[PDB]
Amino acid sequence: RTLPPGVSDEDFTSALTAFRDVVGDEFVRTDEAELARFHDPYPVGDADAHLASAVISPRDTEQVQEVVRIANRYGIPLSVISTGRNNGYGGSAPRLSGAVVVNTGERMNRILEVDEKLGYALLEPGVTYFDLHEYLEAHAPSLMIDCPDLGWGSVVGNALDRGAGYTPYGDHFMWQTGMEVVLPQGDVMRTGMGALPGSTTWQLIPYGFGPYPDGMFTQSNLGIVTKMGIALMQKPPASMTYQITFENESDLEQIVDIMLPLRINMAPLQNVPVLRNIILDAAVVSQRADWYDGDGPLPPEAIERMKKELGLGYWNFYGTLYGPPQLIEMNYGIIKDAFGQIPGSRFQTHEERHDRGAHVLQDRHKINNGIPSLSEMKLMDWIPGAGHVGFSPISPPVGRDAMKQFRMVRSRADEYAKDYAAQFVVGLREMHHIALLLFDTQDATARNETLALTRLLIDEAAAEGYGEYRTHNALMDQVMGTYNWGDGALLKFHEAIKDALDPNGIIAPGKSGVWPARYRGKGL
Amino acid sequence: RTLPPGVSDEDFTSALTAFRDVVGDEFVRTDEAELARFHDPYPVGDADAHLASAVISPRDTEQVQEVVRIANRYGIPLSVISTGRNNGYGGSAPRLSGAVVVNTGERMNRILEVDEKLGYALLEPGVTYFDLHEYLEAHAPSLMIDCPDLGWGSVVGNALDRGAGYTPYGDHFMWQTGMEVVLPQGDVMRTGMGALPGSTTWQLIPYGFGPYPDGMFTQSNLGIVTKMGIALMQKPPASMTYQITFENESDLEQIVDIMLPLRINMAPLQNVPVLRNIILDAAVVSQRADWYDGDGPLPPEAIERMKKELGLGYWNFYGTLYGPPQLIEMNYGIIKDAFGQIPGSRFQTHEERHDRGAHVLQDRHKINNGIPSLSEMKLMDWIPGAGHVGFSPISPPVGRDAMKQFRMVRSRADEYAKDYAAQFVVGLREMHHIALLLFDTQDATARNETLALTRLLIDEAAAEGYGEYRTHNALMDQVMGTYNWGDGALLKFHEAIKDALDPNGIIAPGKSGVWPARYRGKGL
Ligand SMILES: Cc1cc2nc3c(=O)[nH]c(=O)nc-3n(C[C@H](O)[C@H](O)[C@H](O)COP(=O)(O)OP(=O)(O)OC[C@H]3O[C@@H](n4cnc5c(N)ncnc54)[C@H](O)[C@@H]3O)c2cc1C
Ligand SMILES: Cc1cc2nc3c(=O)[nH]c(=O)nc-3n(C[C@H](O)[C@H](O)[C@H](O)COP(=O)(O)OP(=O)(O)OC[C@H]3O[C@@H](n4cnc5c(N)ncnc54)[C@H](O)[C@@H]3O)c2cc1C
Ligand SMILES: COc1cc(C=O)ccc1O
Ligand SMILES: COc1cc(C=O)ccc1O
Repeated sequence: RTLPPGVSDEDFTSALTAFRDVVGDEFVRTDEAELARFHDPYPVGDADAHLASAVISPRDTEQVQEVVRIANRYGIPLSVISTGRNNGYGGSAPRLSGAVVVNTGERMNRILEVDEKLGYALLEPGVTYFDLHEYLEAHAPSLMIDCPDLGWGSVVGNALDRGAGYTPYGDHFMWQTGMEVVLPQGDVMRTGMGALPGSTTWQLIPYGFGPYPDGMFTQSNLGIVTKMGIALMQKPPASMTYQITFENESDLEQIVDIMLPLRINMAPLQNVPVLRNIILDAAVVSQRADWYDGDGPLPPEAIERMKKELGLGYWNFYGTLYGPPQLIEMNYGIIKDAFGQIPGSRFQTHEERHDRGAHVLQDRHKINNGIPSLSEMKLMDWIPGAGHVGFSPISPPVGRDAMKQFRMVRSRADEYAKDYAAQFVVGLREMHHIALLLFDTQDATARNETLALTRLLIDEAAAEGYGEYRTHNALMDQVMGTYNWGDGALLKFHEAIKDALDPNGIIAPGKSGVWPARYRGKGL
Repeated sequence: RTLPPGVSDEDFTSALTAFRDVVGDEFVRTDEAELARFHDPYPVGDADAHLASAVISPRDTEQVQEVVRIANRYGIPLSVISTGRNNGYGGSAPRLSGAVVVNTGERMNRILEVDEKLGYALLEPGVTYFDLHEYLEAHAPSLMIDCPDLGWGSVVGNALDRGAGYTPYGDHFMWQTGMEVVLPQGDVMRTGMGALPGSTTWQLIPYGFGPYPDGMFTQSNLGIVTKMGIALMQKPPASMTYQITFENESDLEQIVDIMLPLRINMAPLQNVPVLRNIILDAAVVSQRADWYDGDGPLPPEAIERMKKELGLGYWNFYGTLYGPPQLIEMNYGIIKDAFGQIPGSRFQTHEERHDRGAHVLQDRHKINNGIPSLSEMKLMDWIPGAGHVGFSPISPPVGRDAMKQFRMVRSRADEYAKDYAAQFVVGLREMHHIALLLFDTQDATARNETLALTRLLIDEAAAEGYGEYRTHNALMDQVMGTYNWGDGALLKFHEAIKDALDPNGIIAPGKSGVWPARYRGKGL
């Protein structure tokens, strides 16, 4: 029977009773079959790391406060999910193995308010991108969401891990406006203009008066968020999505150097541009076995067969244009002129291309217009038992940096028997190298190889000045360990704040490598 | 001889010696004549409130750390300035009367780095908007700053109070990217991607890994900032600034309701739109005595005389358009069509109007193109000894709310013998009512009346759900007191963090109403 670390069988029995006394017997789950549902689907080390001792589903803010107070009484560590679909980063699994999962999304799943004219929503954690899309289409159709690739995630949960989408509102944390948060001893606070009783402005300016705190609750164990506002973009009058195929792996350098000047002013590259390699485009519409059934990495002739059969390049650029048709034509003209300088570049619109090779184009056209999709889950059929772990370091949006990272990561992936499926994404002034490290989750050796590969990728990236933005439970200590300027000054600051707010060391211990005192330096 | 609160003459002597040993004799100032220079120029209520006991000018980060350690040893409270031009909010005056001022800007005044292609600067606190503008014009001329009305302020200091300008980069804190900060016991830390030694990305993404903390150092006493990055916008190929005059004070409702839909998508209102009343337009180019020399409020016929003589409306709208001249013409066309629905509206371009009444138009044309100015200081010649206090609550960008505020504020201003000079500003989805309450700083009665008026304005605004964004030393306790959702949960959070980071209660005690334990509840 899984016990939280540092809690006696007796204290755990007492805590479960107290939790049931608040949320109801139905909403305290301890059966192995119910706990198995919160397993990381894509485990990277031992599959048995990151287990839940229980899952608690509080009805509302008041119940969150009371479960937090009970946790403080009995020293119960509590991890937190909204929808818990953080796949690539641990799913719903706690960093601290044996923690009790607070499932905020199961019961706190209401769209509390949508203002169509001022363009915002006030939301609870259980609202999925599908849920909010459905609500806006029925009740506020001039607005659109900004969604990640998969719509089953939480508008709140994704933003609290600083996740991202691909519309002009792609930076989810940027558009987060106002929070209600239960602090680690059970006090509730509203941020920003929400701290002013009766304010009408909670969702229209992020800051409020005095220190601005909301960011301290993102990639954070300082609070359980119960309500979160987000700004919503107005649907433009029209949109068009285009694909640019580039023949040569060496085109990456010139693509990035043309991309930056066209994105940095948010026009003509109006949405978040993505540059996907042949493998993460081919893997949506085909299986690895379709191209190659030998052992070792995919040979060049397998890559060439994918390009030819599917009509794709080694690098595949996807962008969306918004506005009246005259603006779209004009901006597309500038884009075609700029990227057309690259020999072998080919341009297709979402209304021009409708074949197997256009599947990603049509999906990006949904995503880039705030229409949520689960099409990208087909990537997980590339190989049997496929799982991914996220690797997404930040670099300057400079072709030379792109080429260095492309070569560094692919050569290590080849060495560790993992296919090189990756994209380069430029937000505004920053570049992300998002590598989908696909592995057989059912194979202990493949899980070990993926963990070893990722630790090596993080260290080599950090040595080049490229820090990881978001990581898996298994990598959080290592990634925080790379941000050790001033003899670990950033982590010492985080620890000082964690220990002051959370003296009993209750909320999601080890999230982002930040351990409260009672669990720190204990090797977990 | 001014002593800090809670420090013996002996401990103060010891501290000043240790400070001289670090920064140099010349950079520890205690002469009454040098201290008088750090007096609030626009004191509200008692002029003698908010005195400095000394001013310390550290050469660099290392000296800031050592002066902070000395302060911790001797319990010396230390306030902070960059350029100390926070006029309307206390100037360089400490919230805690008798604090020692850390003058970061005097010697830490270097532009450390400007990247033209990636559009950012890394700066020290002493860099003024004039300094940065001059540097860009000489060494990176494709970039422009975003400046407030007066260029003598600090790019860093203004951002740390969440100040604002009027280009698309008007939200200074939003474009702040990376900080170096000395924490209250003397530890130094870098935020974001700067926490990774050798990172190449400090100024190109704000967040980093783990809880995002930079907002906690704005309107804050949690540390002394020694370096700050800021993103810099590319100069567009062309710009035009326009003035719309509106005849009727009652036009405000329709102006705000037309403004919001044209701004919320950042086009066609591409810059920060400002709507200035006759008095803050007239006060730049004339004196109150020019229009009226009787006692009591300005009569309506005095307002009408200002309008006609200067060719101004009751409400004067200023906006800027950017892009190729065809985009400017097109956007200006949409703006003229929309606001032209208001009878009596008149449109003038920065190339069409060059008379006394076009002074503000030509100044906005500079400011809205990141050309810093001191023209708005002419406002302080309105009446003899003029000073102002800032009142700037946030509201929904809705005409009804604007009208309510206009009337509430003007009515009270009349009662308290102060002219209503104000503007309405829409950032994106929020509105600011920025009232410049002008008063005779040399007149004890006028200072007392201004403080009484502002306390009343804050309470009445708060009762309507309109919170203050930024305030004077004298008002910080009251303003924080209005953000008291959940029995003051926000301030209790800020106090918990202050006491953890600052156990000896050293940095800018009482900033934003946040007092460390040793000074809290002592009425100062
Ligand atoms: C093929 C594939 C594609 C992906 N594409 C993208 C993509 O385009 N963009 C993207 O951003 N991600 C992407 N992901 C990663 C991940 O799937 C999504 O980010 C997903 O939306 C996150 O899970 P969630 O929304 O259910 O959040 P959750 O799992 O509910 O929460 C995420 C984290 O936030 C914190 N948390 C959640 N709720 C609270 C709360 N109430 N209070 C305090 N803390 C809380 C916890 O740390 C938690 O682990 C992708 C993954 C895969 C496998
Ligand atoms: C007529 C008039 C017009 C104005 N127009 C505008 C305007 O358009 N926009 C606007 O924003 N303001 C405006 N102001 C207010 C004010 O003049 C400006 O904001 C000014 O730029 C602020 O002073 P500063 O830049 O010198 O900053 P400082 O006074 O140096 O710093 C401001 C505050 O930041 C903190 N701080 C400073 N340095 C540090 C540091 N190194 N570490 C930690 N904390 C620090 C302190 O709390 C300090 O009080 C106006 C004022 C007047 C009188
Ligand atoms: C697992 O992390 C991510 C995955 C993707 C798509 O593969 C995009 C952004 C991410 O953060
Ligand atoms: C006095 O403070 C301010 C003044 C102005 C312009 O008068 C704009 C924003 C401010 O915060």
